[PDB]
Parts: sequence; structure tokens; C-alpha cells
Amino acid sequence: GLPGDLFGLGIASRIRTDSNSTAKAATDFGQMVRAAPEAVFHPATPADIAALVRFSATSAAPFPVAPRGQGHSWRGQALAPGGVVVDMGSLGRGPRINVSAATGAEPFVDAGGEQLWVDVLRATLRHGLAPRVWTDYLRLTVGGTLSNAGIGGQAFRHGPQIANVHELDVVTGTGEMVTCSMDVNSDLFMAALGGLGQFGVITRARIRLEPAPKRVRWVRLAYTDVATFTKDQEFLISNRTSQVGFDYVEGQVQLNRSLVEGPKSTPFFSGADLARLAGLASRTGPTAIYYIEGAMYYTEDTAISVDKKMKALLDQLSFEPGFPFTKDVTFVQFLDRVREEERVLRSAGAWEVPHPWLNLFVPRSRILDFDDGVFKALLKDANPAGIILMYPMNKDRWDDRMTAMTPATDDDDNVFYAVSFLWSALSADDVPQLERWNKAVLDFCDRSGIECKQYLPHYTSQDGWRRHFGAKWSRIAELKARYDPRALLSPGQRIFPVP
Ligand SMILES: *Cc1cc2c(cc1C)nc1c(=O)[nH]c(=O)nc-1n2C[C@H](O)[C@H](O)[C@H](O)COP(=O)(O)OP(=O)(O)OC[C@H]1O[C@@H](n2cnc3c(N)ncnc32)[C@H](O)[C@@H]1O
Ligand SMILES: COc1ccc(C(N)=O)c(NC(=O)Nc2cc(Cl)cc(Cl)c2)c1
Repeated sequence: GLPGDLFGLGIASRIRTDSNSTAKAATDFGQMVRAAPEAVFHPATPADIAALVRFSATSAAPFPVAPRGQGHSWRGQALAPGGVVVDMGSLGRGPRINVSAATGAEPFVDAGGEQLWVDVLRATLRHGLAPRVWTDYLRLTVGGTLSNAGIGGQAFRHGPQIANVHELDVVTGTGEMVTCSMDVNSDLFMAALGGLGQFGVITRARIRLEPAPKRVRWVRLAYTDVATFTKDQEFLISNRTSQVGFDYVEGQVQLNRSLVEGPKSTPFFSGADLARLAGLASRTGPTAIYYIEGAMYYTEDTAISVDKKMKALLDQLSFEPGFPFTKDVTFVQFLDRVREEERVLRSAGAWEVPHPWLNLFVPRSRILDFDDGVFKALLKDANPAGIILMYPMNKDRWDDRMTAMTPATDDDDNVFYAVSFLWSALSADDVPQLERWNKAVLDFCDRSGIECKQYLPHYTSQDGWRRHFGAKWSRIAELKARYDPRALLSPGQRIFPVP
């Protein structure tokens, strides 16, 4: 398949073509799309990636090049059939994380694009520092999350991970190695952030740091009314100057059947907690339960001072009386919480299964309309495995010059919701029902005039991508022609046909 001359290059020592190597890069976390590459490239350095891209870009028969982080995508975005998958992890041979915490300057961490957020955390904590914004799952690459946005419970306060980047090193689709920031090569910098790997491979990101907390008081608050739940989440993300507040705000939607016919316990909830929650979800007939998840960071504070701070905050809220659930953990245990959930799921054989996931950004003005059509109509009697996340964010912390898309509103409302259907098919036979629900959600939004934006989007036609990027589409197409003229990079995104 690949050109013969590729195997004569100095980088050919890092090209793996054995079935065992290529199979490891043929599927992703979704477990639905299978497309083996011709080879897997294991670069020792970012210059090796530039040499591979340059070879393809100057060849008679250009071939696709797709960087692969952890493969935590579910629609074949990291696959390169007919091409080469770049195993980014190879760049991590030796030391790839440098923390600059010298007195008389703003501290930062330089991390390879292949580096996992869990490894960045480990390195910065040794200096009493940490990045400000985290995804829920730390075994994701820096380059992988920055190519999307990187959202989590702190984004309402500091913006997505793409809003917490000083500069990048990018290997463009021509094989050029560019350093970019707000002040130098800003067109590439803004394009690459939420850019879905279309303009180049991120090989380095300089991440913003803040003093690290030591411990976290972590709560889940149960609500039976979506209007009360949303009013409280919006209150919690809207008093950011007040000393009484959470550092992290998320939420979860638990469908009635998912509680009643669910597990005996979870890593967060005991059997007794779950028995009480099932009672709450059926007191006046069957209801879903909406949980607010809040976390309060602290350092040297005594147990009794934290109790008082949490009480002052909880005392302002309207969750069901007697339904606060509290944990007190280290900062690392809090940020790495999903690793424990993964351990439990893998032991049950419920992790390495299909994940036909769907992530939406919904305008605040339509969130109760969304709830009515999706959770109260379409999914009221559904019992999907997995989780459903629901939480609001602030548009004022997102930079709309970056590629990443947020909902557009006529009244420029600052609040929008992230709604994530993270459902899993315990059996691959459950996939069609989940995909039918995904399409039904999108169809409901279309019929209702609810102008959502998919997050981690996937479209198989340029029409879908033109609607997704809206006002930014013309600039995106122009930057694409400049930075990846042959449309070699991450072709599994399906945004640009090969010219
Ligand atoms: C599986 C998963 C995903 C996830 C999450 C929890 C789990 C269990 N929690 C998230 C969260 O709380 N918030 C959030 O913003 N995203 C969350 N995700 C999604 C995840 O961030 C993304 O799927 C992202 O792509 C990270 O994935 P990863 O490192 O595994 O990358 P990939 O799957 O292999 O590739 C995805 C696309 O990006 C391109 N790519 C990969 N690395 C690079 C670099 N360095 N430069 C440029 N492009 C890159 C791939 O080619 C592909 O198109
Ligand atoms: C697949 O197993 C689990 C189990 C628990 C969670 C959690 N508590 O957030 C978890 N969380 C996520 O996957 N979060 C996440 C996943 C994506 Cl794709 C997007 C966004 Cl905004 C959030 C996943």
C-alpha cells in the first residue's frame, strides 16, 4: 500500500508493520469502527513526526497520517486505513514534562503532546502546583484533549483546557515545526485549539498552573425536580467572586429504572445510600434523580473548618432534605476518581464494550424543553448502562476565536449546558437501541428548534461539519488549505475530502 521509498528513510527504523502492531491501532474506545492502518509509526522525537508528514506531503501518492493518543475517541477519529497511525506514546521514551516554578515569574508546565494528564499532575504536584482544569478521566493525552476543548467541573470558573494554554508546538500537514501562542503564529494557535488535529499534530503544550490544594470535600446532592436542580447548578456557577463556593461543579441524571434495577453499590454510593435514593425516586410514582456534584478544595484547613465552610454553602441550596452524600479525599484521589470506577467496570467486564456516546452543548433557555423531550419523554422507561452528565458552563471563559464550538444565542446568554450520554452496550447487541436514542435526541432538537452544538462532534458529510462550525467555517477551510493542503491529518474526523 505505502510508497516503497518510505522504507528507505532514516525514520523507517520506527515503522512497525506486523499484524500485532497494526491491530493495536485498528479500533478505539467506541469498539464499533474497525480500520487497520498500513503501519504504526513509533516516533522517538517530534522531528520524526515532521519527517513522516513531510515524506507523505511531498510524495507522488500522499497517505493519511493520524496521531493516536489513548484512542479514547469512539467514531474512528484516530484511525488511518490506507495510511500510518502515529503512536504518540513513543515520544514519551524519556523525560517529557518540565515544570518552571522559579520565583519572579508566572509558573507553567511544558508537556509533550503525548503526555497523560495523570502524569502532568504527578510532575506538577512535586512543586506544589497543578493545572486548573481537568477532564473527568486523567488517562487522556494533552494533545488529544486540547484538539477538542477539554471540559470538566472547573471550566465554569477557568474555561476549558484550551483556555489554559500559553503556547504549543505543532507539526503542520506540510511537515513544518511551528511554535505558536497568542503573540506568535496566532492563526495556527487559535486553529489547533479545538481543531480536531486538522491543522497539525500538537507535540508540546505549555499549560497554566496554580497552587495545588491538598484535599477535597466532595458532595453529591439529590434532586427530584429538574427546575430546582438547574436553578441550583446555575446559582453555583454564578457567584464566582464569593468566598462561599465550589471549585468544581458537575451533575448527573439517573433514570428511574437505572436506580431500581441498578447495582447494589457504586464506588461513591453504599448499598444503604442506594436503598434510600431508590425510595426517594418512587415516593409519588417513578422519577429520575438529578445529582449536583460539588467539590471544595482545601490545603491546611482543619476538619471542623471545612465542615463549617461546606455547611455555609449547602445551607443556601434546595436539594432534598437528608440527601447530601459526602466524601473527604486527597486532591489526587479526587482528580483520579474515575480510575476507581474503571477498575470496578473492568472487573465486571463492563469497560471494554461498545460506547456509542453523544455529547451536546444545549442553550440554557432550552434546557427544560430538552429535559421534557429527552428525559421525560424519550428516555423515561429506558434503563441504559453507563452514565448521563448534565452541568452548566460560562461562555465568558471560552475564547470564540478558538476552533471549539459553543451554542449561539440571539440574546448572548452567558450560560449553556453540557449534556453527555455516556451509555455503554454491555452486549454489542444493545448498540442499535443506543444509536436510535442518539438519533432521536438530535431529531427532537431539530423539530423543537433547539440549536445544540455537538461536543466531540462526528459527522460523515461536509454539510454536517458546515452546520457545526457555522460562522467559523470559511476561516477553518482557509487555515486547512494553508496548514494541511493535502488533507493528510486525522482523516477519521471526516471533515475534509482529500484533494
Ligand atoms: C474515553 C473517555 C473520553 C473522555 C473522558 C472520559 C473517557 C473515559 N472524559 C472527558 C471529559 O471529562 N472531558 C472532555 O473534554 N473529554 C473527555 N473525554 C473525551 C476526550 O477528551 C477526547 O476523546 C480526546 O480526543 C482525548 O483522546 P486521546 O488522547 O485518547 O486521543 P485519541 O482518541 O487517540 O484521538 C482523538 C483525535 O485527536 C487526534 N489527536 C490525538 N493526539 C493528537 C495530537 N497530539 N495532536 C493533534 N491531534 C491529535 C486524533 O488523530 C483523533 O482525531
Ligand atoms: C466510562 O466510565 C465512566 C464512569 C464514571 C464517569 C464519571 N463519574 O464522570 C465517567 N466520566 C466520563 O466519561 N466523562 C466525560 C466523558 C466525555 Cl466523552 C465527555 C465529558 Cl464532558 C465527560 C466515565
